[PDB]
Parts: sequence; structure tokens; C-alpha cells
Amino acid sequence: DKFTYLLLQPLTEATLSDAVNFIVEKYSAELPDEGDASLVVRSQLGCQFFFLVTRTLAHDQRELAKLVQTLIPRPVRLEVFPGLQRSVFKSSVFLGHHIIQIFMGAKKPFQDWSFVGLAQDFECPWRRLAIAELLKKFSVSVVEKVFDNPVALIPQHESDNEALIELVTNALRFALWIVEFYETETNEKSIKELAFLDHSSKTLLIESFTKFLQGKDVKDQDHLKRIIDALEKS
Amino acid sequence: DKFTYLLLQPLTEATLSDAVNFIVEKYSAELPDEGDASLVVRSQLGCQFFFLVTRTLAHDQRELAKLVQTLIPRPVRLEVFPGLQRSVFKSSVFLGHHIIQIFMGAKKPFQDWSFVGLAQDFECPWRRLAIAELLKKFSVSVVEKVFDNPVALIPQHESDNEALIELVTNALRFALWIVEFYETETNEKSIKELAFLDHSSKTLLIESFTKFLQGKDVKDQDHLKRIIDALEKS
Ligand code: EMC
Ligand code: EMC
Ligand code: EMC
Ligand code: EMC
Repeated sequence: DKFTYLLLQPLTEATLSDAVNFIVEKYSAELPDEGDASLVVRSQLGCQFFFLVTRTLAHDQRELAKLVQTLIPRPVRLEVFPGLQRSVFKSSVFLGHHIIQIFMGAKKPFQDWSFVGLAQDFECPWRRLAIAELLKKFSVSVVEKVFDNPVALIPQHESDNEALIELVTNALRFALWIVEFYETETNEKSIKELAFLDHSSKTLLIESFTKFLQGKDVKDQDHLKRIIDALEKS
Repeated sequence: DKFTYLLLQPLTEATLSDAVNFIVEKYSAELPDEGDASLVVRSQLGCQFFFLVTRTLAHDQRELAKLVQTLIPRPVRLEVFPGLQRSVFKSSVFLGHHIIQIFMGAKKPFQDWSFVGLAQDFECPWRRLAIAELLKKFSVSVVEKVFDNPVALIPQHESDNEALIELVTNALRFALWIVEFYETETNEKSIKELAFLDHSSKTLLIESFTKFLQGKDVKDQDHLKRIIDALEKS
């Protein structure tokens, strides 16, 4: 009751901090145990965190998204954000936010890729894996039922919840495509995996990127038109 | 020199155990450190393990694949196989082996899904995530260059290496499709993600599964024809 109240509230820094504290109190409750029953319970509580992250991304409150990793205790943080996921979470959040907002139509803009260290994380193949692992976790937290009671991805938006999740998960999939096909975008096999995208989605992406490359670093620009050209061919 | 010698050898239990020991000695060398430079080095060494796993799968030596997790020290094992990945590795190996062999054409057969606990791991959404995370790691270990010197996925098979990796990674992708679209196979969006599959691949899958459902548990059978029907529609 105390929990379901919070999750249903409008998304603020207050409602976010209290919720994470509750999950952690619940998450902690499994750390003394080390069996298999403990791991599955912990694994669900873990993606309850990512639900809250995915909510913030889809609600255009990215500053709240970064705050999630802060409210999480270090031992819990080591298990929820394993290894290199910890180091690239800042970049993953930005990447997921950028794409999701585009898919929701948000008339731009988004910070540089070479400034927020996102373009840097791309050039490391092991950082792309840790980013991809996070994007995947973002996606599954809103597809699966992480709570024992149904919760809308965006508060108050019940009747359109199935539509929102569909939209968000597609965005999180295209963000996953950018990662896995870095510098191999225009290759035939890479383009075949753009078949999932709606035709309107591609146009929204082509436009938002074409408008996003203006004045940017050449490296980011060439990265973008590799993406755009891959969109224009699918 | 000592390393590259081993990896190039024919795949046996002897050559596999020594290699894992070398990676671990190298992997250990980063555990005392906890910086960011340590994490990337460790993250690469980690997917060197999965390269060896992916080699065993593609070489139809699945018993060697399971042995990998055994030769890995528990502290190293906690970081390479995080959380629930540890518990479902046995299932992931089998799933990856089953599909890869099919893609390589191997005229069957493969153990039950309800016997090896694979069908059981499916019914848990958090186990599917841990399996998907492993399948993804299997795939990226052979796409990326995990060693500082080029190594063929299958020893002696140099000129056909790009072809093998292409084949294996597609299999590991279809194994990834089975996981993420469990009990939602025939849905339109799930079918659109079968576009990557070659037409011959689909037929090989349809046939190998049609022959795999004979006499099986009803649950596995209904799971299979959901897969087959999703293949027959794409
Ligand atoms: C709560 C068992 Hg996956
Ligand atoms: C730790 C993500 Hg369920
Ligand atoms: C070896 C730095 Hg990613
Ligand atoms: C721990 C997989 Hg590079």
C-alpha cells in the first residue's frame, strides 16, 4: 500500500527518492541470503530500479534518471549495475533519453555526444556492451511485470499504457541498434534489422538527426549521416 | 606466444583448461585494482572466456562448454557471470548449442527442454533476461576482437572464418529471439524481427523443430509450433 501509492504519484525528486529507498530496503532483505531463491527475488527488485529509470526517460526528466544510481547503496549498486555498466550508466541514460524523446516526438534538443562522453563510450567495444546491457534492462523492465500490482509507465496514463510501452520499447530497440551496429550501419545485415521501425519513426529519426548534426563535431556528424543513410535505405 | 599457440590448437579438454587458466591469471591481475582502467581490461578478458564457450558451441563440443564455468575461480566467476547468469549458464549453453548446430546443419538431436531445465528457465522472466545476457555475450565475443592477435573461431578454418561468424551470430540471434518473444511469437511485431533470417535458415529451423517435437512434452510441443508457425508466417 505504501509502495503502490508512491509509484502512482506524479514523478518528482521526492517521490523518486522514497521509492528507491523502499526497493533498497526490500533489496537489502535478500543480501544476507545467497541461495537461488534470493537471486530471482533480487533480480526482480533490480529491474524495479530500471522501471523507475525508464519512467524518468519517457517523462523527459533525465536529471531524475541519473539520480537513481546515486540513491542506490554501493553493495546493491555492484549487483544492479555490474562491472562496466556502472561506468557507462550516465551515457546509457542520455542515449535512451535522446531516442525515446525523439520517438515521443519531443521537438529536440539534446546535448553533444562528444561532450557527455557518449561518443567516447562508442569507440570502446566493451563500453558498448555495458551500454547495450543497460538499454536491454530498460526495455524489459517495462515489458515484464516487475511489481506484484500493475503500474502505468507514466502516471495517470492508463488507457494509453500499452501504446506508450510499445513506443518506448521500440525507441530502446533503435538505441540498441545504434550500439550494436557502430561503424557498420550501412551494411546490408545492419539495415535488415531496421525492418521493425515504422515508416513515420524513420522519418522522425532522419529529421531529428539531420537537425542534430548542425555545427557538431565532424566525428559525431559522420556518425549521424551513417545512421541517417542507413535509415534512408531501409 | 604461449597463449596464441593454445587458442590455435584443436579443441580438446586439455587445450581448453590451460587457456582458461591463462586468462584467469591475466584476469586476476586486475582484481587488486578497482579503477576504470581495470574494468575495461577485465571486461575484455571476461569475453575471452565467452569466445572459448562460443567456440565449443560451434564445434559441437557442448560438454567442453559447460566445463568453462568450472575452470573459473569463484571471485572471477561472480564478475564474469553476474547474479542470475550463474544459475542459468547451463541452460544458455544448451540453447546456444541447439540453435548453432541447427544453423550449421547438424542433423540433430538435442536433449529435452523440460529435462535440462531449459523449459523451466523460460517460465521465469528474470531467468530469460540472464539467458539473453549470456547469448548476447556469446555473440559479441566472436564479432569483436577479444585478443590482441586475430584468432579463428574454429581452428584451421581461416579462409571461411568470416562466413562462420556470420552464421553463428545469426544463430545466437535467433536463440535471442526465442527468449525475448516467449509466448508472444506469433504476434506481428515478433514476426517482423524474423526478417534477418535467411529463407533457407527458416526452413532448416522449421524442419529441425518439427522433428524435435515428436513425442515431447505437450508444453515443449506447443512452444515449438508457436515457433514454427511464427517461422511459417515471416
Ligand atoms: C520469483 C521467482 Hg522468478
Ligand atoms: C538487475 C536487473 Hg533485473
Ligand atoms: C582497453 C580499453 Hg576498452
Ligand atoms: C564479461 C563479458 Hg566481456
